[PDB]
Amino acid sequence: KCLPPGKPCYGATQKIPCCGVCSHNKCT
Repeated sequence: KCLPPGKPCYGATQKIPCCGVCSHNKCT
């Protein structure tokens, strides 16, 4: 499923779509 809110994304190097966007190393 999509990543939950608060997940630290690593820039754009990952095949996992975040529910929101990358905010200060996070995912909304």
